[PDB]
Amino acid sequence: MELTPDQQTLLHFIMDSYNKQRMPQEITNKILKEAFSAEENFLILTEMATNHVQVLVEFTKKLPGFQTLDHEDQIALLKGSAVEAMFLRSAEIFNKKLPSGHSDLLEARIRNSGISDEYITPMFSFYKSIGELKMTQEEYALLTAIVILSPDRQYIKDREAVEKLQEPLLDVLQKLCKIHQPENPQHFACLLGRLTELRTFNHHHAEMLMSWRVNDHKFTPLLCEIWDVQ
Amino acid sequence: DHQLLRYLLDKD
Ligand SMILES: O=C(O)c1ccc(NC(=O)[C@H](C2CCCCC2)n2c(-c3ccc(-c4nccs4)cc3)nc3cc(F)c(F)cc32)cc1
Repeated sequence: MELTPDQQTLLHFIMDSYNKQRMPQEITNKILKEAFSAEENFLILTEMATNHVQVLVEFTKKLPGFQTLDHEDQIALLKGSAVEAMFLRSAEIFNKKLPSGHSDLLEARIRNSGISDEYITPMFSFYKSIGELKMTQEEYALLTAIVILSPDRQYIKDREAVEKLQEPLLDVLQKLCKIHQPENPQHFACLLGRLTELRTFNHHHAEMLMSWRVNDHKFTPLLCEIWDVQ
Repeated sequence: DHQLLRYLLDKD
């Protein structure tokens, strides 16, 4: 029912690692500062995502057992989770409490960023759905670790080796849900269900980027490796 | 090819 010493150690270690991320307030201030053109917004997106992927590699390498995995499987896990991890992190940032009216302004600024309307609604539907779950920092950090260590990813040669790394994290998350949300026993299943919605954004990320209302879609060599873009 | 990812994952 309660966490074991090994589990508390693992949880705290995932937490230290996750807290190395850029401050949510730092991100929201850049957006809420002034209304930018779609071109200035796309540039912010590419800068944010470049730093996100760099921080994600460092968090990923600290995941227990990750360094023991085959080098090609390591690349496949990272390439398959980078997009999902940024969307998951964007939902966390979105749902952080701000002074009255600022969350309405942040929503409107994102809606007017340059992204197509066809992608706006499923994006806000996912953020809204995440916010309803009232997730703690521990839950976001574990769910990010679980997303990275998904054996059910394409191009994985040794699925068993990855499943062995994902199981203890699934075990910790399941325990946290039974403790912080005892009135809702379906909470862990709800969280796991969100990961299927995450996968849809990954399937449409290239079209989302190319449909952005800018004259030129300029990327960095690192973003070309993580996104399916030229 | 994933030269940069390969680099970020192998260095210390
Ligand atoms: O952890 C970090 O360091 C770190 C930093 C920034 C962000 N994210 C961002 O900056 C971008 C902003 C949206 C407005 C225009 C500029 C980019 N962003 C997004 C968003 C939108 C589209 C995409 C993609 N479309 C295709 C491929 S990827 C990705 C994200 N959703 C957001 C929700 C928020 F509440 C928010 F404050 C910023 C948000 C996520 C994580």
